[PDB]
Amino acid sequence: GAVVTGVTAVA
Amino acid sequence: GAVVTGVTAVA
Amino acid sequence: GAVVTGVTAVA
Amino acid sequence: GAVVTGVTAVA
Amino acid sequence: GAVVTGVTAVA
Amino acid sequence: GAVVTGVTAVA
Amino acid sequence: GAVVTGVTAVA
Amino acid sequence: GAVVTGVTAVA
Amino acid sequence: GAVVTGVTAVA
Amino acid sequence: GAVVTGVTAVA
Repeated sequence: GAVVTGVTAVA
Repeated sequence: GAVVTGVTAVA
Repeated sequence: GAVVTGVTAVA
Repeated sequence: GAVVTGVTAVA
Repeated sequence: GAVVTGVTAVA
Repeated sequence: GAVVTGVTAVA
Repeated sequence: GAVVTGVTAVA
Repeated sequence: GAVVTGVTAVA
Repeated sequence: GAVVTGVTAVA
Repeated sequence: GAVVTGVTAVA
C-alpha cells in the first residue's frame, strides 16, 4: 500500500 | 520566535 | 514565542 | 508563550 | 503562557 | 482495522 | 488496515 | 494498507 | 526568527 | 505501492 513519513523541525 | 507547521497525509 | 502545528491524516 | 496544536485522524 | 490542543480521531 | 495515536505536548 | 501516528511538540 | 507518520517539533 | 513548513503527501 | 518521505528542518 503506502508508507508516508513527514518530519518538520527546529532542533 | 518560531512558526513551525507540518502536514503528513494520504487524501 | 512559538506557534507549532502538526496534522497527520488519512482522509 | 506557546501555541501547540496537533491533529491525528482517519476521517 | 501556553495554549495546547490535541485531537485524535476516527470519524 | 485502525491504530491511531496522537501526542500534543509542551514538556 | 491503517496505522496513523502524529506527534506535535515543544520539548 | 497505509502507515502514515508525522512529527512537528521545536526541540 | 524562523518560519519552517513541511508537507509530505499522497493525494 | 508508494514510499514517500519528507524532511524540512533548521538544525
